[PDB]
Parts: sequence; C-alpha cells; structure tokens
Amino acid sequence: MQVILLDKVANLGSLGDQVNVKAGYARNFLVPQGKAVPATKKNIEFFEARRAELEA
Amino acid sequence: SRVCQVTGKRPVTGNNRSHALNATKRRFLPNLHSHRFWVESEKRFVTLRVSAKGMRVIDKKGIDTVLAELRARGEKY
RNA sequence: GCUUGACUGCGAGCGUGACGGCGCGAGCAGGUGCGAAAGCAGGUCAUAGUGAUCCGGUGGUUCUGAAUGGAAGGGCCAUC
RNA sequence: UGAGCCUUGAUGGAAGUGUGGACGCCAGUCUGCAUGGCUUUAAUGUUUGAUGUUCUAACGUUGACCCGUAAUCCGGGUUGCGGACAGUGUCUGGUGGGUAGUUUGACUGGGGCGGUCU
RNA sequence: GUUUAUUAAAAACACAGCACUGUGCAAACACGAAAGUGGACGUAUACGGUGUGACGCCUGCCCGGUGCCGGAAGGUUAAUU
RNA sequence: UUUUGUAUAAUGGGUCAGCGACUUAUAUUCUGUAGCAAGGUUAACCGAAUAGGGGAGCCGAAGGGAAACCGAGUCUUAACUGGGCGUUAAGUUGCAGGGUAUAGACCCGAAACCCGGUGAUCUAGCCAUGGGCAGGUUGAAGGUUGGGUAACACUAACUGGAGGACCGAACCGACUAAUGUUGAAAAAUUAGCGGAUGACUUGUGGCUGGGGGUGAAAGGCCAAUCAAACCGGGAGAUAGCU
RNA sequence: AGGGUGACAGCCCCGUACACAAAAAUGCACAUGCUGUGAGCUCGAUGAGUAGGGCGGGACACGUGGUAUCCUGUCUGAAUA
RNA sequence: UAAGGUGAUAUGAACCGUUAUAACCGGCGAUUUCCGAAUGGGGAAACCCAGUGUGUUUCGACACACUAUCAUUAACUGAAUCCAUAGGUUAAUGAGGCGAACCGGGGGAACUGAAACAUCUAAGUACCCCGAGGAAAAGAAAUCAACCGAGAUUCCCCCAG
Repeated sequence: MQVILLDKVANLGSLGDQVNVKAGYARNFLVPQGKAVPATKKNIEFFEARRAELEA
Repeated sequence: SRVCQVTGKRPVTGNNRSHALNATKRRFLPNLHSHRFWVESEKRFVTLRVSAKGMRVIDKKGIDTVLAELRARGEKY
C-alpha cells in the first residue's frame, strides 16, 4: 500500500508527499478519514501536476 | 454461504493425500471476514463479507468501483 | 621362490531344467604370470555360502535428445 | 534494545594558577573539561529487525439505550467494556480405535499348539 | 424398583449414600460443516464425566510399567526463510 | 449327480403339460472355403445407393541392432577361426467355423458394500394435556392434656395421619406347572403367582431416524426382523463353491 | 401395397397409382410497411490484483516425475509492441 | 360432408333428420364447479374462515370481482439522526409449478478389478442438486507446425492399443 498524503500526518506526512504505508493503517484510518489516497497513478499525476503547476 | 461478495470465491473441494497417498475428500474455503468499509460517497458504512483478496481488490480498484459492480449485478450491499 | 590367469572378448560341443535358469568345456583373439623346456593358469579337491523384476544411485559411453544448437531425461557397458 | 549509514569529540590563535574517564611497554602520557596579556573508539539524527508499555481505528460483546417495530430474530445507530488480543482461512508438527478401510501365510494323518518353509 | 416384547427376572441394571475428576459462565459437556440450541432462564450447597453402591467397623503398602498432571535449562524437531 | 467306489441307508425329482442354460458385439489368430496375387483390400464419406466413387489407410513383399545405422545381411568384439538372429515356404480380403480378448460372456444362487427415499400407528425415551387405583390394616411427625422435674429431660392416655408401608380386587406384570406345538393363538389357555398412592398405571397429540435414535444397559427396542430397519436404486455386486 | 366380404377376390366393398381440394387458424420461405436498429471512412484506443511466482489440491492419456500446458483455496505479483 | 342419426357395456324409451342448422369431421370462439403452483387467510387436498368495493318496486343479507410471495420500475410516504438512507403503502410488468430423453454446471459412491490389499481401479459411473434450448455446449488462435506451411468450434474414419 502506497498512497499520497493530504493533511500533515505524523512520522511521514507532508501535505502531498509520496509515502509507502502499511496496508491497514490506510484502509482503516488514513482514508475513510481524509488524510491520504491510493497512489492510483491516475493520482501520482493528479497530485504531481500540482508539484509542477505550483512549485515552478 | 461462505462466499466472497466481491470476488465470487466460494469453497472448493479436493483431496487430502497421506504419504501412503490416500485420497480423502476435503474442502478448501475462502479466507472470509466481513468488514466495515467507509464509503463517504454515501457518508455511510457498507459492510461486505469479504476475502482478504477481495479486500485487496477493494484496496486497488476502489470501493466506489467495487460497490459499482454488485449493484451492477443485482447484489445487495 | 617368482607372481596376479581370482585376465577381457568368445566358444565347437555336452549336461541339467516345464520355464526363468544353472553347469561343464577344449579350442580361437588380445594381453599377462610362472618355467630351461614340454608346458600350466579364465581362482580355491568337487559338490552349500544365496534373492528374479521393478524403482533408484554411481562411473563410462554424443547411441538417443519433441523447431535448431545444447541441456534435462532415456539407451547401452560396468557396478550399487 | 542487536546491527548498518550522516555526522560532530579518539587510532590510520601561547605558556601558567585549575578538572572526570584510562587497553594506559611498569611506572608514559592523554581525551575532554576552565581559563589568562575505506579500519580498532562516545552520543545525536537516523534505516533496519527483536522486547516492552500504552493508544484506537480493524475485529469481539451471549452490558445499557434509540429506532425500524406494539418484535426474546435481525439491521442501523449511541454508549460502555475489550482490543489488534481473541477468532476464522491457508499452510505445518503433535495427539487422535472417536470414526474408517483393511491385513492378520501355507504345510499339518481334522484343526490348533509344536515344528517346518531357500 | 429395572431387564433380555418371543426359552434367562437373577446374584445382572438402578438406587439413596460415598469418592475421584472437570467446569468462573458466551461454563464444561452435548446435537450441529453453520446459524441456532440443550446444560440453564441454572452460576461451584450448581452443572457434567467416571467409579463405588443403604448402613456398621474399616479401607494397609507400591508411582517401576501404562494413563494422566506440572516443569520459562538443554538436546532433537515442521511449515516458512 | 458326485465319487477311488454308490441298489446304496449318500444328492435331486409327487406326476403331466408349457417354459428353462455356451449367446451377442468388436477385436485378434488359426482351419475350411472363395476371390485376386507381389499384391490384397478399402474406412469415413459421395452416390448415379447392395453398383460406382473414395486407397486416407491397413497387412505383405527385408532383416539386424537398445539406437545412430547398416542392409540380404547385420549385431556381437579391437577382430572373431566364429557365434546369434536373418536371406531359401505368398500374401491379402471376404465368408463359415475352432480358440482367445473386452463385455453379465453358459444358466441360476449368496452373506454383504455404496447412494437416495419411506417409517416412533408396534416398541424405547421425552414433552403437553387428560383419565384410573373396590375393600381392609399399620398408625411416623406434630398437637392436647395429665403424671414428672428447680427448669429441661422423661412418661401415659388421647389426638393426628406419614410411608417407592401391609393384605387384597380393578389396573399393570409375568415366577412355576400342565395343556397346546399341521394351536382357539406366528407366544396363548387354565390353575397357581409379583406390584397395586407410586421410580404406579393408562387415553389423545407431539419430538428423536439408520453407524442414527432410545436404552434403570439385554446388543434390549425402532410396525410379527435388528451386532446395524424397510423401500428403490448401483445391480446381471462378486461366488477360484454347489 | 394392404384390408374386408359365408373358403384363397386386380374387375364385389374400402382402398392403391394418379390427378385434385380449404371459410378458417396456423409453419417456413421470400417481397413490402412500422418501430426500432446501426451501416461506410479517417484518426484513435488494444482487457492488472491480470500473466508470473511460493504453498495445498485439482485437471491434462501423463499416478511429481526430468514434467511443459490449464484451473485455483491460500500468500504474493509483472512487462505494456 | 351427408341420408342417416342422440359415444360404450347395452337393449329399449322418447326423439332428430333426408338437398341442407340431424348426425359426422376439421378451423376459430363461448362456457369451463372444487382441489391442485393454488396465490385473500387456514387446512388432515377436493374442505373451513375472512376483508375491501360493489348490486337488489322485498336495497336485512346473500350474489359478483378484487386482495399470496418475490423481483424491476414508478408514484405517494417516511425513522434512530435535521438533510439523507433504512423502512411503509400503492400501481404496472414479470416470475412461480409440470414434464421424456438429449444438454451445461454444482457435489459425487461402493461393490468390483488388482486372483488378499492400501497407491491404482470401478468412475467423474450410479445417484442428488441447479440451469437451459430445440438442440445444448464450443467457437474465429497469446492454435499448431517446423524453417515448407496450415489457419475458429463441432462431428466421423485413420494415426494406434
């Protein structure tokens, strides 16, 4: 399970960085609780197009 | 009905097989669990009866998409 | 005393078994020991001292080897 | 807390009035504390496994409550108690006459016992 | 009291009594691939299992074997890696 | 019929009639016979349908060697004076028959094993709800009261009315004998006999179903059967036996 | 062809060969209407918890074998002309 | 179509009919009790008991029709929880059961053979279960071949015991 983050979130968080997180933590807390999202690739651009249409 | 709501997995039959190679009818059955999935698209908890694997399928494809089927296929949820 | 004939390939022609098989055999080829030589030696005076087939192991051998070259596996000789 | 990497103090702006730790060639000198015109060493940040607490958010509830619902089922919801335990799938070692399928030779002055079986 | 309905009614079974043993309750145990249920609307003065078999006087020694109970060293030891 | 042997006092058959057991298919070989002959012959299918077409193919004219391969030879071995198997006999396709192979394979016969149904109207146990026990005894606790004690104890009458208590009918059982035993009866009759307010007895209905039930436990009972029920099915199980 | 008729029938009867038939309801064919329905070209796109793998089984004539291929209960998990 | 007719055991009775409404055959329609899927509820099948809307110069009561379940859809309603969802009522479609074999799938024996027996066999047979058609199923290559080339599935004969 990978998923990219929304909010801060401790020991990993970063408003949209690319973290690899244990299966459960995510499908059980990180989401269905807004704080991250399946790195569905459709997303790794969806949320990289920011790291371009922004930080440059 | 030990049956995975997402993947179709039901129990299957096979043999056991001693060293003596003795056939004895058995059953393999799905690692089922029935989980409380958060939808939000419905602001609710749909709880499916799932196989780890089904769960992986949900974890991939995505819940709203899985729930898409079933409904697409008549199933309850 | 000197030795490795307790040799390898074969074998006219006999025995004895329902059969699987066992047994005796001079002689031919290669190569060897003993003996000056003629010559003797294919274990032990003889007759007991043993276990088929399968499967598998070990060595040797291109005989085979599923498109081709190889390989795996199979065969063949030895052996467990 | 076992082990790797990054590093800032060890092997590979002077002299004097003053300090903890020590394989210190057996009797050193240091490694630091104050001042005064790629390989043998200590803690951080870590990465990586083990052990331990506690948390809650999977999961359990054969506590209480709300509603569907004039309902000792069920479902949803709230709350409390537990809690990543328990349990269940797959694999795996043990136990397992509870259940199962079977085996348990022939000869023989009947059979068995004894003996015998090339 | 019970029993072999149809060759056995007994000295067999059962019994109150006794002992051992298990069970903290979603009990053990039992029917059931499960859900559900008996136990029990009971809760260790209860529930199950096993033996003994009113009552009196009593019930000695043995723990090697087999069974069972406990054992946070070591040896040996599965999947996995 | 079986047997070394059977008048045999060993088997079978009361008798007559009808029926009743070596078959069919496909393979494979041999014999007979027919055709063609170093060749014989087609299968499916086509079809102008018992013709004709179709020669895919099969068998045979060449073996030896594990094989590569060689080839009237070849293999064995370095090679055999040699050895083994071969070269010197005509096949093939129908048709009838003799054997075999697979099939129930000559006919009939098990005790059983497996699957799926039907059965607690008999019986076992339980649940619910209802019914029944003539007559006659014994006379527990407790109570009253007198006697009695310092008070209790204790004691006598009475009163009371327990009990898997007694005797004994109905009711429930079934210890002995006799009869019966092609019965009156597939378990009884008759004389005796145990229980008879209880762990009693009994009506109606309900629940438990086969490796299952139920069992105060005999392997007892589960519809005249039970060390695994009845029915249908696997099924023509298998039978080296008769 | 066959059947029947007082015994065995081409010519007695019913048939057979042969040639004929439907107001109706239907079957199949075509031709047409209706509602649909999409046709042709150019530029694209080209099936992930999937293939593959560990384990356990199962299926392939193939009984784990040296064992390809296929399905998958369980754990995992690619490339992208 | 017709000069004969009202099926049969099975006569008789009383009748019908002869040129087109006797009968007879066939097409299409009417009617079609109760039980039975059985469907208003129940139930020991062929019986019991309703509710709702209707209807009677005699508008008590007794006739007629609707009212099962499930699925899809819609309309109206509508909780814990305010929106929503759940739920509820109604309406329209549909299904339901029966029955040869053949067919596809879920599950799946034993005797038996191996002259015992466990791997193996019998066999994916019998049997049970679900589903469907007139056929089913399968089907247009991540197939085979083998350096030439074939060109989906199905079926038959060889290949070959």
